[PDB]
Amino acid sequence: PHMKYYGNGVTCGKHSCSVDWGKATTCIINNGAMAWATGGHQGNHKC
Amino acid sequence: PHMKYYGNGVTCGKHSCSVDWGKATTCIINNGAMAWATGGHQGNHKC
Amino acid sequence: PHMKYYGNGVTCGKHSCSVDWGKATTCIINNGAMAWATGGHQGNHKC
Amino acid sequence: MSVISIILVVLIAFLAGIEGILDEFQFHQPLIACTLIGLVTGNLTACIILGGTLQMIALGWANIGAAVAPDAALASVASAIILVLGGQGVAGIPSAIAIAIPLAVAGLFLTMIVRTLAVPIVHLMDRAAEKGNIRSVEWLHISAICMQGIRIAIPAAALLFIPADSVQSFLEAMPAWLTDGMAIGGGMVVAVGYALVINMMATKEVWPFFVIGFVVAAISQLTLIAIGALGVALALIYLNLSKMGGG
Amino acid sequence: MSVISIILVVLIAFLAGIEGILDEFQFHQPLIACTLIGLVTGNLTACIILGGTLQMIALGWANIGAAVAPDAALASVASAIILVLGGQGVAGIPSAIAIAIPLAVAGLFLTMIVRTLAVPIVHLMDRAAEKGNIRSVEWLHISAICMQGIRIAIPAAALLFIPADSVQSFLEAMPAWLTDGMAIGGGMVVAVGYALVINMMATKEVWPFFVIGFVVAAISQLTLIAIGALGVALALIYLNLSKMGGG
Amino acid sequence: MSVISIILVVLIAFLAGIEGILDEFQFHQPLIACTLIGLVTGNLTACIILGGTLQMIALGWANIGAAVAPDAALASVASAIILVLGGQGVAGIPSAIAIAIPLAVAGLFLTMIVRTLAVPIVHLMDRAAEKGNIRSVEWLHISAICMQGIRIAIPAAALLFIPADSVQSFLEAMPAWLTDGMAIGGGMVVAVGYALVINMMATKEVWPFFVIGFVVAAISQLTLIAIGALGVALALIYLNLSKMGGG
Amino acid sequence: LSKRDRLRVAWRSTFIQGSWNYERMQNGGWAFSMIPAIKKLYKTKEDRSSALKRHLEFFNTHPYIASPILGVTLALEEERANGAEVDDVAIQGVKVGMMGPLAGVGDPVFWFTIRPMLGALGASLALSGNILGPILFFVAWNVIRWGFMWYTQEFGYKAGSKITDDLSGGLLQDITKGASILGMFVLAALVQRWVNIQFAPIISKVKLDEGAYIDWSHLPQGAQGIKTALQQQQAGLALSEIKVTTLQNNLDNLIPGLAAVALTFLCMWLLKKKISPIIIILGLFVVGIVGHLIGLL
Amino acid sequence: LSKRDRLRVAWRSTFIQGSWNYERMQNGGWAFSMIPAIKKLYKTKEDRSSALKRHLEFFNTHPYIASPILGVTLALEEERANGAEVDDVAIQGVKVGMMGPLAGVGDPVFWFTIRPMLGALGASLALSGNILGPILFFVAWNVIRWGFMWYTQEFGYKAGSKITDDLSGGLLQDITKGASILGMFVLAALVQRWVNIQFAPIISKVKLDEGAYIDWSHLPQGAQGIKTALQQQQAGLALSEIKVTTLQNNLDNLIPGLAAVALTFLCMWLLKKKISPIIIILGLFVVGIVGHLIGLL
Amino acid sequence: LSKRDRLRVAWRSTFIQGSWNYERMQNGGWAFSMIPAIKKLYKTKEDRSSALKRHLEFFNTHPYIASPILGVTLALEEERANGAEVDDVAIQGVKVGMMGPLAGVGDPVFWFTIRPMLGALGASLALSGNILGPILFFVAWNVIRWGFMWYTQEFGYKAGSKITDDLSGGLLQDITKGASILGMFVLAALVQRWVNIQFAPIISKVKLDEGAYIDWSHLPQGAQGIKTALQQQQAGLALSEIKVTTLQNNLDNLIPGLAAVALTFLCMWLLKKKISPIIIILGLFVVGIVGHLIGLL
Ligand SMILES: OC[C@H]1O[C@H](O)[C@@H](O)[C@@H](O)[C@@H]1O
Ligand SMILES: OC[C@H]1O[C@H](O)[C@@H](O)[C@@H](O)[C@@H]1O
Ligand SMILES: OC[C@H]1O[C@H](O)[C@@H](O)[C@@H](O)[C@@H]1O
Repeated sequence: PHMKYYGNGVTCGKHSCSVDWGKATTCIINNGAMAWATGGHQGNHKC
Repeated sequence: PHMKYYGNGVTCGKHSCSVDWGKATTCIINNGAMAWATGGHQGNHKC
Repeated sequence: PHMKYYGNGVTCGKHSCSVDWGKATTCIINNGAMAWATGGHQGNHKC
Repeated sequence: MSVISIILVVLIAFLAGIEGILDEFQFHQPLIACTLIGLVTGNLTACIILGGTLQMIALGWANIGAAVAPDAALASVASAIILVLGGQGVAGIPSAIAIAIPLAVAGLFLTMIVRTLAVPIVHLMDRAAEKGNIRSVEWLHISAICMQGIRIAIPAAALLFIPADSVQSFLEAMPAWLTDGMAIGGGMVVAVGYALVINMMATKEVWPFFVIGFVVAAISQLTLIAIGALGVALALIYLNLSKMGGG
Repeated sequence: MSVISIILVVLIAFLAGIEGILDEFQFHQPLIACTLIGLVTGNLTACIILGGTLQMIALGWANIGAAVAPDAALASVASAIILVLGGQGVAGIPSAIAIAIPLAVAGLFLTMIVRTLAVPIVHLMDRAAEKGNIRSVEWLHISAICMQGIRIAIPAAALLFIPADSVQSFLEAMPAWLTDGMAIGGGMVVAVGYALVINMMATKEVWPFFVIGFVVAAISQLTLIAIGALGVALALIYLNLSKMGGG
Repeated sequence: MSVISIILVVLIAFLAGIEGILDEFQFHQPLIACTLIGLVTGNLTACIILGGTLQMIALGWANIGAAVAPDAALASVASAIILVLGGQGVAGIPSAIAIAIPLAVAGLFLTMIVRTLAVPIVHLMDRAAEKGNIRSVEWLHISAICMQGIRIAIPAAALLFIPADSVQSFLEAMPAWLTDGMAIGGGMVVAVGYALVINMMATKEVWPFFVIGFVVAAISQLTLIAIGALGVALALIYLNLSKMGGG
Repeated sequence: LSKRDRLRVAWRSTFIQGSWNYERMQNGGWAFSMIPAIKKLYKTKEDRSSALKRHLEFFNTHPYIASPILGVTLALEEERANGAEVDDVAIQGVKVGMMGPLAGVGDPVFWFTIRPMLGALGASLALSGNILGPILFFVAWNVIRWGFMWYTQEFGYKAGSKITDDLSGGLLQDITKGASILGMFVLAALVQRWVNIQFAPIISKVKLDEGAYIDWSHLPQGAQGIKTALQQQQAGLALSEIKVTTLQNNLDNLIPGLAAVALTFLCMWLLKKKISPIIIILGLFVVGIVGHLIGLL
Repeated sequence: LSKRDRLRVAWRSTFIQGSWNYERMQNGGWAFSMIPAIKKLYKTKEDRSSALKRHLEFFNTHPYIASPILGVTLALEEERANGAEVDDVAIQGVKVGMMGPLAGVGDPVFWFTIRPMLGALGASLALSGNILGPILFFVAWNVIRWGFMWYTQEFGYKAGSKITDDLSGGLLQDITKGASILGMFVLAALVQRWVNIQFAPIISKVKLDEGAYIDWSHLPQGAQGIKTALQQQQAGLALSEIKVTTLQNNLDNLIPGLAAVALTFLCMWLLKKKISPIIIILGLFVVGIVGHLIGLL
Repeated sequence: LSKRDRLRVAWRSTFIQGSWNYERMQNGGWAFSMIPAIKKLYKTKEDRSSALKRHLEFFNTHPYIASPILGVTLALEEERANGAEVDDVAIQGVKVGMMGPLAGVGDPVFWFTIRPMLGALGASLALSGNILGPILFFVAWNVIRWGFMWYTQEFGYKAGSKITDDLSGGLLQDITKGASILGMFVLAALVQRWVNIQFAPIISKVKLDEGAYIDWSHLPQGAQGIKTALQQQQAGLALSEIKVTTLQNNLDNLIPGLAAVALTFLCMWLLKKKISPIIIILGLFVVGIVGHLIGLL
């Protein structure tokens, strides 16, 4: 195993780190929606 | 491709047209239920 | 076919009968919940 | 088998028949009936195993209103009797378990017939009440109890003078279409048990909750406990909202 | 084909055009239009089969407010005419059915154009009403009826003096990207039909029900009838709770 | 590495420690801390890439009430320092990213320890307030700020005089059962963060909504945004129905 | 009446299900259990007859939870012997006001909460051949049952007046309303899920076009055919070239469980037509047999 | 007016959709249907013009369900000729208060309940070449249509006053409110399920690690490879070694049907901007064509 | 106090989280930020001490949204120096009345709305080595934060009286109630979905009958075995001949997420027992380690 995942669409492979922006935007939007629905109490979750 | 579908259970193959009445009755009942629930505003949908 | 099922986690194979207690406990809990929700009117169901 | 053993098993069958309708001391439960039948015959431990297995099977057989239970009493007596007078103490248990289930349905039919027959008994009780006779009502009640006792005392004694592989042979020499029809009809019977409840409590205020429950039940990812919890929450919200404008 | 047959088919096309808007006698329905066009031409049974098939297809094409229907009239007239003047009485039906669907969209476009053009007609009717002329309003209304009759009378007569494989040839000699764009755009048109309804009835107190319906629709195990039943139950509960504190 | 570079990296670590609690100028964010560390050492662009990557990872690390965030400050400082004093400017970034995550948990533990230690500080502040000394309260507040600054100033200076592959070596020379236990326990920690909220807002009239949400969450086809929209719609309906009978 | 008469009534109340006719279910047992009280209060020739008519009316509840009601009936009736002007007013009121809600809680408690756990505990020991299983079950059930009956009958007799009028209260009606809503919901779910009606007539067998089935005659051979077949199945293509649609599929296209709810409503109508449940059950068995004979089911 | 005038009005009302302009849909047909009534009541030079303006205002409902309204409009107008002080007060109110709710029940009844079944029945015979199909459909539709129009027009005329004031009642309000709630719910479901907007741009093509795909190059050979592939698919392993994520996948990750509801809201805004629906439909066709041209759709 | 004193208070309010003890979270920073106001108003020996005790009580909110409250605390306190008879009446009331609702909106606004977007925008440029990313993030966050603090503090101070009494209003309670309902719903969903507790003990391993598994030893060979295996899997047959049931399967048979909600309730009980969250978190880590050691988790 050499392709890890760190959340928010960050891979950081064995040689370089790349960000897929679709997954990052989805994570940002979902986290913001949960924060607005719970008053910012949704906690830290690896999306 | 030679077996088209035209909705309401109509096939109209390359040589003849056949109607499967179970699918036609299901389409009729579903369209009627949607019309009664929306006041006849469900629109035209290929069922 | 020689491994029948009689409900509540009872097998009663061709030579012996054995009870798996996880399924029996699940059946008991589900039946009790249904009886409490329906006033004991859930009927006889092979769980 | 000794004649005294026959007398004791007939008495135990009569007691199980009585407690099938009384349903208080639970002499009709397999856990008690099987060990009672095996104790008076010498097949103690084997009948204990059979009773434990059948009780594990018959954990939810309860009479609720007019929806009679599968009548675990007849199964408990008859399967134990057939196990006793067939040899194969411990290894014969899966055959008794297999033959118990249809005999439970047979006992259900018999007890339904007797509960139907009990109506003229209470009619005569009313007629005697109009005459001011306080003891004949008791006599008729005891006669009704004895009728349900006999309902099981008779088949258990009939089984004693026939070969062991008679119920099993009759069940195996049965047409397949009959077995499949019985199996199909057994899955629709519980609906009747539901209908009686719906007739009891059904108002124009609670029918929408029935509709919501019926719609929600189609979602396979929701368990029965989840559906019950949803119903409890909906009822609580409805009660909270009902008494916010009324008062 | 005889000239009298031409006169009769043009008359039936005019009647179908009139009944496309009138929508009372249903001369524009395939079940009537196809058999009428085939009776005056000798192709009775073939046109009856085609009309039955098209009516089976066009069971839900109804005009609702400003959401115009696919206009089954033009398809019913033109596909049947092409079937008549192309030989292949019974075996040519699948070609008429295949060419009917795009021609229904063409008729929808034509009837939308004429409905848009009808606005100055009622403007002239108003200007005549302010002058007190009661007969010119009738004349303008009849002229509007005749315009929509002509809307279908013209294409049916144009198809008469051209080869049968002209509509099919034009449809087949069409770029694939255009056909795919039309197919994609046809799945989004119904949304407009929804919008007109939402603009009609939308208050701040029914929007939450819209949100719940939109969320619930994502559950594929719930059918459309189940969703309708859930909506009915929710509306009934809401109505019951509304008048418990008000009164 | 020059001694002046050591002085500046220690100063940046102290500033990051201060802003770990202050959380206003965001000197503790990777996007600023990494470039500040790399600017005073010559590894500008590599530290900018590392800071961007870590900030992309640490987009949702926020302290909410007593639920402390993974403390991106220590990770940002230490990963950047280890990248600087290990060569491999751009290619060493995936190692710094890999070692940052457990060090974030270590910094979280350290900051909770210091927050617990801060209680006697405010106790002394109260005891000084009862004496009427206005400056000693300020001095205690500044001492509390400096303690949290030192909380990160110390590990960053300790890392400077040890070999680069010391944190990574310690992490790799760790038993597998310990790593798996920490991973398992990390998925249950957020529940505590939920409990604090539930203890804050929980009444007998909102518990049914909790039950409905818990039941609904089992439907995998419903997204989190869909669940939020359903909750908003339910709250709106409840609010509308509450004041329909009250007024 | 003294404590001796109350204990006699309690002991005689264990046969309250002795007759169990289908028309008035526990009227016979209820009248039987009240015989010593009637003999103690009314003695001449006629008040006993009126009491017999009073206690021979329709009665049905959980047999063990019938002891508190009896106590109330013991408390209210004793006044009539002395004289309290409450005759046929509440004696028919408390029974019908208690037989429903008390059965709705005693059925889940004894039949589905205590008995299943006690039976499982006894069977645990019984499956190893230990006699302690049945003995434990018997003793634990009977001691609890008798104690509950006696304690609740004594409580009902002592608090006879404090509880007959408290029935008309907000708590009881709120419990009844919530129980009705929950029961309607859960019984609808149970009608949908536990009533098994599966039709097996084949309605249509239209074949699929040659772009929709996997076509297992021109597929890769060896370690690639499996992968491409799985990918085709993921794309939604069908395994067989012919599509079979059954009556059950068309019924499920409208809504799942339509046959179950229709049968339930038909059973409700038949019961409302004063048809005994035994006839309906015996007719459902025959209907299943016939439907299997003609291929419908 | 006599019964002959009412019959003439009813016969003339079958052309109520003759003009159908987009701004005032059935104003022309409604004004046409009232011409003989206006000529019968107002006769000099001016009240006819005022009646024309009254009946040339916006009107739209189901064409067959417009007959009772006409009857009411026949009853209310006839008083004005005699004199009742009700001028432009209620003659305008009943039309608006009836055109909506009556269309909401006549559209499902005639367009989607009677017509589909009649057409299916006719087509059943027509598919065998029987002329009886179309004839039956025509006669059954036309007799019912004319009878409905005449009967409802007569009922509306005779009950002119009894129904104009009963409109302001609790039953109509409750029906309207429940219909609004049900329509909002079902239309939201229909927007989600029937408005098809599928995007086909590929966003990311990140390859999977060598622990997540089935790796169809080192698999068992013969009757075991299939089993292990199915077990790995059940374990959640992917068929292909590269994971392709599209724009549609990212949109569905937020909520399914977001594009459909966004397009519906945009159409609502455009309609509120007083833009005709024909322009919006033609713009959506062009938008679909362009999106297919640029690969977006 | 002039604008200069308010500016010093605002500048000193940026260290409001300097202590952040677990017992009274932001009491120290709140007391620190009010030092110049206390020195300006109270001066002799004792009113300063009383003010310190007042401002050393429990306080916790979003650090940036604490500026308006300070302004209100600035406005109300200044009267006490002059004299307004409002002492210890509302100074404690506004703090607790605003610390909750204002935190509930400031946390999503700054921590989860502005900061994530600003960080993503900065990282976009930073991943290419551009220094403009971090600089843009720092400047955009700093200017917005300071402007918000100053503007809201000035608004709260100038509107000192207009907002302390408007807190008791229908809008605030309606917002609080709706937020409570939405939060309960969404937090229940998050407890079910994000609290990961997976058990791995195997409970039962009962083998399946020879009519329910695919039996990959008598299957077609070549292009037909795959098809028949897929058809059997569609029929519901099992891949393996032995059925393995885990404790997680039995727990999910009751309801999914039961362990998560039970752990959440236990955490609520422990917090109600006045146990610090640090101890609970450190005990959950140890519980996970132990459960992995004993195979439970
Ligand atoms: O609740 C109903 C109650 O009365 C019925 O007649 C009997 O079947 C009891 O076993 C049951 O508990
Ligand atoms: O309900 C609206 C009603 O009026 C519209 O103008 C026409 O499309 C009718 O066909 C429709 O039934
Ligand atoms: O809303 C709570 C609020 O106060 C807490 O003490 C800190 O963690 C802040 O970061 C947080 O925003």
